[PDB]
Amino acid sequence: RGVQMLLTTVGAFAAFSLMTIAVGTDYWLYSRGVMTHSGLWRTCCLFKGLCKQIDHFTAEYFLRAVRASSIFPILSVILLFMGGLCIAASEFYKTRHNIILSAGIFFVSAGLSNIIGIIVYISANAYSYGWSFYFGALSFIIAEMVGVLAVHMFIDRHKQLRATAR
Amino acid sequence: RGVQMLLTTVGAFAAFSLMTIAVGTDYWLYSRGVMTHSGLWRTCCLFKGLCKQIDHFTAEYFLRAVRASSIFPILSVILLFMGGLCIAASEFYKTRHNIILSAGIFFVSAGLSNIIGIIVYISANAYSYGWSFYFGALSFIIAEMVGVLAVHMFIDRHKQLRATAR
Amino acid sequence: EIWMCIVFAYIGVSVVLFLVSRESTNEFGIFNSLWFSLGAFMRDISPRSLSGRIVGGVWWFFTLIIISSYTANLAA
Amino acid sequence: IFNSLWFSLGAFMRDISPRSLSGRIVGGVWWFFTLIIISSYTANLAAFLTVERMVSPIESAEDLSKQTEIAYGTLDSGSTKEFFRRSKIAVFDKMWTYMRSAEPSVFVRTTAEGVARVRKSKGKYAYLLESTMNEYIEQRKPCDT
Amino acid sequence: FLTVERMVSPIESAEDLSKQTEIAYGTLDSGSTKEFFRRSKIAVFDKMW
Amino acid sequence: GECGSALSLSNVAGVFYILVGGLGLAMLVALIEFCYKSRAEAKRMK
Amino acid sequence: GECGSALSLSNVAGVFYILVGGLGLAMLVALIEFCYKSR
Repeated sequence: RGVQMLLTTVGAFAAFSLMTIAVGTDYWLYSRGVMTHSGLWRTCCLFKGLCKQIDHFTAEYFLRAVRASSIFPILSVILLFMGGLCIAASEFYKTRHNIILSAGIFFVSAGLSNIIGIIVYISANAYSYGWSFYFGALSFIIAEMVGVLAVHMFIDRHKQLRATAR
Repeated sequence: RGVQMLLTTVGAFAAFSLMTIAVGTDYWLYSRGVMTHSGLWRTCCLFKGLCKQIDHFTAEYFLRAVRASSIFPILSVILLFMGGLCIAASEFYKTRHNIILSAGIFFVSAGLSNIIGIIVYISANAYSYGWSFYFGALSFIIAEMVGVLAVHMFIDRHKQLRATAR
Repeated sequence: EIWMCIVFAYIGVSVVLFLVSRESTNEFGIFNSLWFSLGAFMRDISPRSLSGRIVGGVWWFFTLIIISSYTANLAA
Repeated sequence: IFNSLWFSLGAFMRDISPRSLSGRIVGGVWWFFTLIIISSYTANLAAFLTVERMVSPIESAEDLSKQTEIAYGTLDSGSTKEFFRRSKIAVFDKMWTYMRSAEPSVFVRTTAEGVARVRKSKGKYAYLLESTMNEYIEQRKPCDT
Repeated sequence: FLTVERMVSPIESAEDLSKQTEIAYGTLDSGSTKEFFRRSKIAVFDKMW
Repeated sequence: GECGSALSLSNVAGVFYILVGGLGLAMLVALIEFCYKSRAEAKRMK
Repeated sequence: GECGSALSLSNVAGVFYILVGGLGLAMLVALIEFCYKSR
């Protein structure tokens, strides 16, 4: 019952905040050219201790531009925002079947945007990874599970409706 | 009905005689060392026009000895002899179920001996093949079909017996 | 010649199937058994009696080794 | 047990087990494992097609000293025989001790006799001779030495 | 990777050393080996020197 | 100086052989237990 | 003179991408005809 609500919210804030932190820093930690880290915006050394704008970008244009500005993961951010926002909207104002399914769709597909974006990043990057990067992938996963509980609660509501229909 | 008898006999004499002729000559036709033929016993040239004992045979001993004297195909000969002999025996003296099944088994397995023997030959032979060789393989095949009609007639007899049992 | 081999394997298999058949099972007809032989030669359920079972696994095994072989030969 | 074993063999080779989904993991992890295998031996073969080119098993005097399948000897009345007769190296002493009492005699009266023994002994004879002659013979028919 | 790796293995030679530049090779200074190479007239050994 | 792609049918064809002997024996045991045990029981009834 | 094994994730990973967009759209059309036509 309410377990759907609990797992729903903790998935929302969990994967959402984890995605934000993933946008923050700790995306690629390795030797620079001398070691530093970077979060797809600017790299920061250990001279050492300073930072600099590092994302200095039909193959170079299209792919490099795609990886530039972190388009897909920001799309995951916005879509997650619609996720939690539309679920907190689904709290009251019942609308038995429409809103829950909608936010579920845009939420799972949001996860797809996250993973696809990760693919774009690791792809264009061509030595160690950043930890908050792993936080981002794990965020996509936990998001997926949250979607599982979402659709599961939705078809539960369907079971209640069609059940009481007789 | 009698089609089983017809196909049975024509398979018997057909594959049997074809196997004998296969034992005769025309098993390997190719250039000698100068072109000649051979039938696993003696080769005969086109000097030219004469013949000579050509089958001059744990690898050399076992394999070469196995290929020597054409052991398996003679086994196919004897087993086929038991095939036709036991079917002509199955003509009268009914014995509804035993003899037909027996001769069928030794007949199909006889075909297996034929093909296996062919494997032994082509194997040990390590340019063209003899025609009566192809007659031997085809004989093994037609034999197999004859076995199909055999077992089919046998289970037909079973259908008659168990059918009339009620 | 190896083609001739596979052919003879096929026929022997099929017939042996019908002999296992000896109130009937799924391989009750030669056609279905041959079909099984084909579908095994290429990359669905023989099993009932467990009699025919062993012979079928023999088949899949055999042809499997084969196709493996001719494929390696190919890539070579 | 019989049906399960049939699922085992048929599983290994290239129908539907699943029920318990506690048995799923078993089934899948099988398919996984056997799959890794079949891949492995498969490409292993394809290599055996490509590679597996033959190499001689033994190329040394120490290999000769440690075996009795391949006989070996020297020219009679020559410096090689004095070398072995006077050698104090364990391998060469042991080889001389074998060769001097090997039956039939492994020594030859002529280099031609030693070559003929190499050529005719099916690889069961190796000849010990001066390098200059060996490399000369190496350029001689039937190029089998 | 499998056969690519497995068919590999190289036997070289002094001539192999002479025909490559990835693996450096040398001799003792002030010695008879250096005099050998310095005075060698064999093309491979001259080229190596 | 005077010295200066195929297919091996045999190899596993042997395993064809053995496989087939396995077949024939398999069916032998098959119909010998079928006939023997089965009919032995059948007449063993009456 | 002064001159003398891996895996390409990218290549078909693109086809992962496209495959997945195919998935999402597939289900979109799915529940839009289910909802729309059905209800």
